[PDB]
This record gives sequence, C-alpha cells and structure tokens, in this order.
Amino acid sequence: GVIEEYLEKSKTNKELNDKKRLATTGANFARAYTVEFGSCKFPENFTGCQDLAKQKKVPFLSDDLDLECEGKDKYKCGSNVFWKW
Amino acid sequence: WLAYGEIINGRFAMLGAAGAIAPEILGKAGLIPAETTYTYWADNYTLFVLEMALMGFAEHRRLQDWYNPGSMGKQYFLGKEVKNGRLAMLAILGYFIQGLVTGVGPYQNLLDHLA
Repeated sequence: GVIEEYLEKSKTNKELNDKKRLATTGANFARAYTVEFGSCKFPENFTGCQDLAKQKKVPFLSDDLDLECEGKDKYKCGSNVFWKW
Repeated sequence: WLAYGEIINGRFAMLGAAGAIAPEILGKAGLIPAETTYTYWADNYTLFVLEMALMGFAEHRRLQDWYNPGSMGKQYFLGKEVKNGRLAMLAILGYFIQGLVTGVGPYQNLLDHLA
C-alpha cells in the first residue's frame, strides 16, 4: 500500500542475513578446515595409533589410560618402582 | 507368484547387499560416533536416500519390464529343487551374520597387514 516504506527493507528484507556475516555457520568449517592433528600432520600421526579418536565425534568422553604411563614408564611409579626392576 | 520363480533373483539381489556387508571397510555408521572427509560429506549435505525411490524403482520394474516383451526397450530411445537353491538360500543368509556379528575389518592379529 505504502507509499511509505514497505515496513522497511533492512528490517523486512532482514534476511540480508542469508549472506551478512553469517560465518555463524559457514566459517565453522574453515577453522576445522586446518584441523590438527598433533597438530597438525605427523607425529602422532595417521593411524592407528587411531581407530579410535581425535576426532571422530561421538560419544563419548573421553580419556583414557592415565596419560601415559602410570603405569608403563618401565614399569611405572616411580624412580621407578620400587618395587624391584 | 510364483512360486519357485522368485529365488534366482533373490539370489542375485541379496548377493550385492551381502556383497556390501563384506568387501566394505567400513565408514559410518556412526552410530556409534557421529553418524552424520570428501567435501564434508559432499554427500548433498543430509538426507538423500530417495534417489533409491527412483533407483530401486528403476531396476526392478526395469528388470521385469522384461519380460522378453520388454517395453522397456522399447520402441526406440534417443530424445529336490527348493532343496538345492533353498539351502543355498540359507548359507547366504548365514554369512551376513558372522560378516556382521563381529566387525570383520578385525583387523586383529597375528601380524599386521598394512601398516
């Protein structure tokens, strides 16, 4: 009808947020775009090593296994049982 | 109907799906993971097993549109006998099970094979 605005474009046409800065979606991939691992590449290292793990999803925690080795520094403890070696 | 007639195709049919669940690896499901890289998935972005509609429509009717008559071809185009096969029906049933009822892709050893 109006004449006037059309209840105003940059508020009606307010889906100028199907473009805007909507890296609210988009650029949640292009930070994971570089994602890891180690990070990145190498060392530590392309599986497996993995199967299993950073990332997948899922789930699930996660840990696990001390962080390591308590035990398995040969064996553990330690300086380094003792225990007996 | 048929009967008896609907085994050979069942034969070839499951064979490929059974073939899916053996020569695979796999890679999703997920579940457990994460369920749903290439592009991401490239895979359209989400929900697209309805090409199957067309596709699983496009083979079976396209098989039978057969029938030798086959019409479906067409004009042109340029725009103990259940004992045998039916025990065979079982041993193909079966090794869906163990090929699924634990993980295959074991890959537990033994040694190593690549690596």
